[PDB]
Amino acid sequence: RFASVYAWNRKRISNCVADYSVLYNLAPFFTFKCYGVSPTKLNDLCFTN
Amino acid sequence: VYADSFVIRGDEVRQIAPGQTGNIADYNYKLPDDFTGCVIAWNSNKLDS
Repeated sequence: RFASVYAWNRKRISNCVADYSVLYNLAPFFTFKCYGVSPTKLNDLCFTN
Repeated sequence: VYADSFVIRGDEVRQIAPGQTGNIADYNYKLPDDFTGCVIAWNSNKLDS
């Protein structure tokens, strides 16, 4: 289940290492773009939160 | 000018463009960042499928 847009939820992710390879594998990705980063270089970056 | 012929899925048309990566974009065909020109894609559901 996903919450409605007017009641959009939010989950906190911290103190863990995330792999985007298990994400890109999804076939029906149609609209995907990034502003401050590039998807090809998201596997070698660190984030405070 | 050189011509390369192949048939791909509909979901993989976005990865053909240079600069993008993927399962087909990295293991089957890749284009240089300085690619000159354009590709042409048309449906072959009538013929290939």
